[PDB]
Amino acid sequence: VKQTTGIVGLDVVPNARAVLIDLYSKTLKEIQAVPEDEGYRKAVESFTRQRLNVCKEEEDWEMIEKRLGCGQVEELIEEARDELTLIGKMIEWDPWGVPDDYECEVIENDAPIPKHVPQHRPGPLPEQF
Amino acid sequence: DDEEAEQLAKEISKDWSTVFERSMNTLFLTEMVRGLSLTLKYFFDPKVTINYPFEKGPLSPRFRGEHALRRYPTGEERCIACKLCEAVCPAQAITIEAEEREDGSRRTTRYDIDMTKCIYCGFCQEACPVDAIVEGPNFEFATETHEELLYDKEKLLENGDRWETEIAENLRSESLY
Amino acid sequence: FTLNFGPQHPAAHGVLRLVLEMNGEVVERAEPHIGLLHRGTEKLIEYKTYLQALPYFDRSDYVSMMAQEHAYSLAVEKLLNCEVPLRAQYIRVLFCEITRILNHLLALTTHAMDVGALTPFLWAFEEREKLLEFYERVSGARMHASFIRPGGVAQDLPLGLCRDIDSFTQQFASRIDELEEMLTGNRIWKQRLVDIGTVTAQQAKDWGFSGVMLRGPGVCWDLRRAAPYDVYDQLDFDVPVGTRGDCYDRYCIRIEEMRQSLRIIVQCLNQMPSGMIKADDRKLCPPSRCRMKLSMESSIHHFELYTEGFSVPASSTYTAVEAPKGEFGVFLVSNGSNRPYRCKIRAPGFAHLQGLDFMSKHHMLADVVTIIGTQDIVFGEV
Amino acid sequence: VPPNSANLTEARRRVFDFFRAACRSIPTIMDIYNLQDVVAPSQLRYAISAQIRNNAHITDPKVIDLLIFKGMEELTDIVDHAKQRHHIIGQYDFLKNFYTSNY
Amino acid sequence: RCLPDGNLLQTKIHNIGATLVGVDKFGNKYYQKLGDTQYGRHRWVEYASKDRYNASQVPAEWHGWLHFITDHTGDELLSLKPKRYGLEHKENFSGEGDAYIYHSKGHTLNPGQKNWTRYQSW
Amino acid sequence: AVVDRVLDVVKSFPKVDPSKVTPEVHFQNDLGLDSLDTVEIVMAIEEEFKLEIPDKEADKIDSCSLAIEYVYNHPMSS
Amino acid sequence: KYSWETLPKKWVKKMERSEHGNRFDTNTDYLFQLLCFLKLHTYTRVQVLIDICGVDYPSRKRRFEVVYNLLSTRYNSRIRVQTSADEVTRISSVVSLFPSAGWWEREVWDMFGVSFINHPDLRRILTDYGFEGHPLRKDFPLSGYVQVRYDDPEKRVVSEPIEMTQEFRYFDFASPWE
Amino acid sequence: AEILGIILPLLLGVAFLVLAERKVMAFVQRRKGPDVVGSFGLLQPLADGLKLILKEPISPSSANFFLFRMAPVATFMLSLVAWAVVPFDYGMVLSDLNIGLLYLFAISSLGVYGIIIAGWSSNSKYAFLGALRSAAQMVSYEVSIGLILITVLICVGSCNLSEIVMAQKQIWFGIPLFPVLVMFFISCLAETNRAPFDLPEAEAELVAGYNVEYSSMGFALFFLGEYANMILMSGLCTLFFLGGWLPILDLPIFKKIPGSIWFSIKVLFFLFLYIWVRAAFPRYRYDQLMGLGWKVFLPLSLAWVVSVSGLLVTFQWL
Amino acid sequence: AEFVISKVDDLMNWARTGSIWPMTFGLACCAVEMMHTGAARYDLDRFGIIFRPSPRQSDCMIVAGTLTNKMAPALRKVYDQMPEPRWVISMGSCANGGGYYHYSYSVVRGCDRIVPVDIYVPGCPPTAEALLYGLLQLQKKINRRKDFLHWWN
Amino acid sequence: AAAAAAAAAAAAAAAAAAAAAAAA
Amino acid sequence: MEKLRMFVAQEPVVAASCLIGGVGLFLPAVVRPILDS
Amino acid sequence: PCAHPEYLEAVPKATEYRLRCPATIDEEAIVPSSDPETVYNIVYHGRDQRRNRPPIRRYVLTKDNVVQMMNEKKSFDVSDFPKVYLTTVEEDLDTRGGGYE
Ligand SMILES: CCCCCCCCCCCCCCCCCC(=O)O[C@@H](COC(=O)CCCCCCCCCCCCCCC)COP(=O)(O)OCCN
Ligand code: SF4
Ligand code: SF4
Ligand code: SF4
Repeated sequence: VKQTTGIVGLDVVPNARAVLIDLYSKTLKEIQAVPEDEGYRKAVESFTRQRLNVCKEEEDWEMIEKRLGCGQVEELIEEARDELTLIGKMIEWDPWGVPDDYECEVIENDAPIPKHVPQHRPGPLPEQF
Repeated sequence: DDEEAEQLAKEISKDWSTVFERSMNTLFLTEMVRGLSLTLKYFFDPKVTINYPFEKGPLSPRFRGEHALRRYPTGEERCIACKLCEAVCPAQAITIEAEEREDGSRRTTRYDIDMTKCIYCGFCQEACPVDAIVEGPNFEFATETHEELLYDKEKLLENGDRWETEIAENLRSESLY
Repeated sequence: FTLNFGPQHPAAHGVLRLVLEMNGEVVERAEPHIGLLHRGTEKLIEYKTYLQALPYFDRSDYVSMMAQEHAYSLAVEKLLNCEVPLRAQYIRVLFCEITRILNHLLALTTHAMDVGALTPFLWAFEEREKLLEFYERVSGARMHASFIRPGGVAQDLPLGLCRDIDSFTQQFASRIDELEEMLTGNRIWKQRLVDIGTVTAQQAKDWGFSGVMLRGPGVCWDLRRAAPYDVYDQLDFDVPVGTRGDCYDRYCIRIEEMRQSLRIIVQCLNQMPSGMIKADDRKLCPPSRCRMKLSMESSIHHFELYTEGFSVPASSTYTAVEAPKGEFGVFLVSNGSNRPYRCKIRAPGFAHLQGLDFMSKHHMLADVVTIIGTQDIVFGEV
Repeated sequence: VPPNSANLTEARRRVFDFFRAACRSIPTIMDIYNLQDVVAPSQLRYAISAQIRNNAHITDPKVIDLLIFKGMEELTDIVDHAKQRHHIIGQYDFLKNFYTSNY
Repeated sequence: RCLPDGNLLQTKIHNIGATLVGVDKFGNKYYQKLGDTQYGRHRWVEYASKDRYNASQVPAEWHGWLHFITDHTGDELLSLKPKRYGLEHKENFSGEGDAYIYHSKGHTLNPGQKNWTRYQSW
Repeated sequence: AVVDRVLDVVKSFPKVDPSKVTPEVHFQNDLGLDSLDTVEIVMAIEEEFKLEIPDKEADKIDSCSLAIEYVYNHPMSS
Repeated sequence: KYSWETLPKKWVKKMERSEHGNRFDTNTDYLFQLLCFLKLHTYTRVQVLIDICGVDYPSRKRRFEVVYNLLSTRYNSRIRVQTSADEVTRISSVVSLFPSAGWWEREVWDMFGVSFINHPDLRRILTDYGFEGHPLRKDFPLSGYVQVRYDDPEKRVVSEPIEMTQEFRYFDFASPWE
Repeated sequence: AEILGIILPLLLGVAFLVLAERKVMAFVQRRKGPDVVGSFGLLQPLADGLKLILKEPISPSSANFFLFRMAPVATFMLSLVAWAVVPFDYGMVLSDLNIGLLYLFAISSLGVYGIIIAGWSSNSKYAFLGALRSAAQMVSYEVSIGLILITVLICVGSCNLSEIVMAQKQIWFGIPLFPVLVMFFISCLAETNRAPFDLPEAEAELVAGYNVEYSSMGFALFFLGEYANMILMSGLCTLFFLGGWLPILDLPIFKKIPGSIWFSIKVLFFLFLYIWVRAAFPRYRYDQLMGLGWKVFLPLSLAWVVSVSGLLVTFQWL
Repeated sequence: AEFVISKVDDLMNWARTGSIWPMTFGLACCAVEMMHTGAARYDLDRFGIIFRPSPRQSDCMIVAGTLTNKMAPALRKVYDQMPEPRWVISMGSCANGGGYYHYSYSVVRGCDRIVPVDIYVPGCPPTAEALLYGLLQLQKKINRRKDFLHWWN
Repeated sequence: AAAAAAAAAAAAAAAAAAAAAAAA
Repeated sequence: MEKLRMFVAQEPVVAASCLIGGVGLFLPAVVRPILDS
Repeated sequence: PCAHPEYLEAVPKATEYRLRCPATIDEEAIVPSSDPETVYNIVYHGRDQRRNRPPIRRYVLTKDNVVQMMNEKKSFDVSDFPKVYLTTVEEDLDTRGGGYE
């Protein structure tokens, strides 16, 4: 029923829920190939499970958007497909694990920045609907 | 998709006496005759032009034009050679050499602003402590030859005495800022 | 078949030196050549103090001057932590927005003069010569008003500038309407612009467009709504966002963005607090002429701020404002010294003019000037 | 081009590749910029070889990679009419110094 | 009049309703036609050299009033021009022969070409 | 035929000595040349005989005799 | 920050900051791989290479520092992945991920000399055609080496002789006590 | 002969039309046009001329003097000879041809030669293809002008231009066939280049679009030709459709009704319309332009010949 | 006498000073100020100045903005194809002399290094009237030509 | 040439602001 | 008819030429025989 | 019959505009420099912004620390994820204020 995504190029998908379920099942199945004790797999598993769950529960694309507050289901499909690309890419040139030396210097400068300076404010919470 | 988009964007205007409205606009130019009508209204209206040499565009006392070294009312060049403008200059146009004159009070033996190598940003007017260097609203000093455009050491920037009557006015009105 | 499509009308797009590999009249690839306007700006700024660095920014984009000084100032306050007053912010926006108007008035009707409409150019340039009566009145120079200094703003408005900006804003909706009635309705315009240089949003994101070419495609992304960097979080204005992406949407945006900028000007006028003009931190803001002459401690700062500089602490930030061309950001690495250290200037028109290659593929050779039109390509930033 | 120069051997191989490229491109060089009368192919080969030999003592592989890249840049800007021709024709004891300056 | 060969005719088509506000030493008649219309065109100057005129002949006493920077006619700033160092205008003799044009102190056209060698030779 | 002209182009080479050149001379053994000079002589071969000599084979000509047995076998000899 | 938890620890190798814009000073080998992450990822979606800022630290051992800026139009955040590659280290090119990186990397190579791996059309973009030398380095003098260009008997031609000009006056404003 | 009395005043007309265009198109843009040279820029055309005449050539190249040094002569001679049959008042046509209109059509068909030759002698592939595109445009809006003239001819008895302007004593053909005047004007705009229809005349592509050896005389002669062709093709929208030299016929006491003055007033209206419509409208791109002469002004011209033939055959109005 | 020569020089100079169409090498902002000097307020079509888009037929060439070392050959090639009674105006500090970028490696130290210049409009962003006064000085440079008197030696 | 022609048809003009018109 | 309106909207000048031309192929077809009186 | 709905009557020619030319000081501006609370109280280290900042704390992470952190991160529950910048488009003609701002 969706007329069009305001975004150009992101064509409205009628079968949004079905392809979303497909993509999230593919993602859950493909993420198994990364070691379990990697933050990437915990993240993918968690948010893919949440979105697959909310996509299975709700029926309309509008309710998928309303509960799963992540924009539009077309952009959600873009995100899921890009995530599948990343998991099929991460399998290759596997970066998992930490080499023995692992020198990573976290640097924190806490100087306050003046308020009237570009500061990326958070934006509306998923109570936009 | 563009095929269906066309089909629908043409099935939006598909009711008689709306196809007729759009046909009439294409058949007899309507948007275009509104262009010609506006253009005519401007053909007959007064003209925002300025016959230049006789009347010139509006400026402001903050206007930055030809640099002029100011003087104190009682002669004595205001330019003590601190070199702050030579320092602040972004383009490094001003070359200042200083010498204790025989009177004993410091003064610039060489104060040459290179107008061609100068960005007219007014930093020199701000940086100078005594308002020794200011930009006169002249802005009309196009020179036939480049060497003239390099303003000599304290001799041509000393022509600000002619412009002092306007520079003193602009400073008396801008100093509030 | 290679064609050395240069500047069609000089004095409008100055050093445009495309090398089009054509196919009859259909362009197969457009290879822009940069460097013809490559002044050593990203090197010369490493050699001068943070104050001497500011005049380069009004000379980076020559049709929207103060937006870049405002992007630099916000990059030497991001480091300095230099809180500026409310009046400095309101003036700074009332002039960043007057600059958005000064740019869209040029980048619309210079584009509309490349397309062929000769009169919108001269009407919009009478409007621009009204707004340069504000630039020239508030700072001094009609174009390069080195006015938005790091701490706050150079010097307060004259005592008659808000009245004149109001008397201009009242009569500026009509000028936008004329620029619109003369170009928006025309079938010779739509035909010259509709479905020209259409950029799907994925392309406008990929090629880092981030301007009026990122809101054509429909990506609602304005760094005044995303990253409010002044009173913008207080000022009300709607960011017009296109729905097709064609050069006719970007024109309609630039002609609505020229009205929302009018809203922002009228707000900044109606709510401009009578406060100090520069940050009270006199080690980042040179004291007034009156004070430095009367106070010895102010004189020392006026001396070490117009010769030494700030010496902003060691850091590296990317401050990006919404300049009229797009997201003009100045990545300012700062060694502790008083001179910047690789003040890199991300300038839209370096990312937009990249888009010319894919925007003007399969468009006719006469469209390659329309694309360059709607990209607002100003080669100072490229 | 990725720096496959994990050793001087691959770097030298691609040096010979660039040398063959420049040599087999000398025809267009002589054509576009009209040196087929002032300079002989032997002389242009001589100059390219004297270039590649003048910088032959580079025990560093990546420096050789970058030198070959600068050379390919020069060639590609000579092949096409990007640079002019009056430099291509130019590209091809103590007392006598003391008398002139102090340096 | 008698100049149908210049835009001076546009100025003389002005002055029809304009009032004459002062006239400087050189003869330039400074006019004002306000109230009627066309802001920006309500202050001009009739150069009193109907040929060979150019800009910058307007002295500093009036070059303020005439560019709308101030509202003080040159007959009012003439009581503020400094008597001790005050200098008359010079019309910007750019190109009109040497010794009228300006010259730096090494141009070899300037009488008294100074030598900059900081070392004093022996 | 081809032997005479390959000999002449090795002789006239600006980095050799015409004496040691012989139908048995070697670029590194008897000519004392650098590998760059070998590839240059191969370029001279393929520009004098108009052949398109691949680099993978051009590397393997180390003596004038191999130059002969590679300029003869070209079916596209000029 | 979420991005540091999911990211493989090895990819953010050397450094990581937490203000003035957050950065992941990574290693040149894991760079385009790190740029592959943060893009085409559901919770980190940048998609927009804003800028590629070459920065030259002469006193380092890895002279340059190719500072990739990155905007995330989705989550409204900006991350600055960095690297470090000296004058003769070809660094991975991310024109394949963000096609805007083409001209930015041409400029980084032109100004500095940090050649980019598998970057198609890696050609001097900004400087002159016959330009030798890399300007935005530190050791490159401001006025350039041979960069005066004047007309001459070689008519219709502007030569490129050695340079001579009013000496750029470097002012030593920097004061003690910092 | 008396051909001087029709070429010299036309030369002055073109020279002052360059100024009339600059000045009107400037007044449109809220700015006075050429205004310093003469009393009101009236000497500005003479200044442009006397400048172009005193400009040294870039290269003498008097060798190639039969190829493209007589091709601008040909274009200009055609633009000037199509003025013979144009009648300014009753019995003021220089040569009343009983097939006058068809002669104008032939003069256009030879102006096609003028353009093609003067573009081919310019050994510039871009400029030659531009001249060929301009010729194809000038000749594609000639079938539409042809059919428009067939309409105004059906209304009239004969092709005699003095008759076509004498056949409007009752009503100008601008009033009933106004839709046709709009199509003749929008074609005369496109037949000549000076129009919303001038992509080959896009400011830059025009100068580099007619010749390589300028010498100034070529530049002036092309522009003098374009401005005479414009005075002519505006002196046709005023013979055919407007009453050639006819008043409104109210017969005023204040107005003694001179003929040539009425023809002048109307051709001034159409010249001012040329200027106004150059100012206010964007260019058509030559790819929508050729798709407007075939797909828009040929069907709407064919329909008009069938409409003005039908409505005049049913009711015996012929 | 000589009076006829004086008047024919006055006439030639009046022509070349009335209609002086410049090839406006509008590089950078001084082209935006030049566009304001071509705009409605300060007409340049008033003084006859018609901004030509081609170097082929142009009496002048108002080079503006930063002449880059890469746009130096193009400026020279354009200046070489103007008809001989040509003049050049340098507009803005970057075009007349080294300017803000005098010490930039890529910026020529003033177009006076590529083309011979006849009137340098002063001021880095010259006021539109200042460029207009520079052109009214080029008009003086024409009025001082007397080319016929020199052709008669 | 099979190049995609610029079809001058589209959807009708409807000014599309962002959702932050009244209450962000 | 829906497609007829879709054709007189998308292509106004070939649908108002086959109607400014019908009035010419229709007047002498029927309006002239009507004029027998 | 054009863009003149009694609103273009705001015409460009002003004729009464900058009625007080700028350099005429009818009212002498004041342009405050410092807030009144910071005139006679010039203590700076409290007001300082350049140097009044926490120092950079650059501490190294070794493999032990990051494996500890990876094991500590048990699950990525919602609100451990970056929020989306939600922005939809919505057609509006002149409803904001009624066209009058
Ligand atoms: C209200 C009066 C109008 C007067 C207008 C005067 C203007 C004269 C000066 C020139 C104006 C600008 C010229 C513009 C050129 C382009 C015009 C053009 O071709 O427009 C469209 C066509 O316009 C014309 O052809 C106009 C010509 C009108 C002729 C008559 C039309 C029908 C007449 C009906 C007669 C009714 C009575 C007859 C029977 C009783 C083309 O279609 P499109 O691409 O713009 O959009 C649709 C695409 N499919
Ligand atoms: S305005 Fe003053 S400080 Fe700035 S460059 Fe010019 S002379 Fe130097
Ligand atoms: S002009 Fe000002 S800054 Fe320069 S030396 Fe004189 S007093 Fe000092
Ligand atoms: S001199 Fe100044 S105004 Fe002119 S182009 Fe250069 S920076 Fe711009």
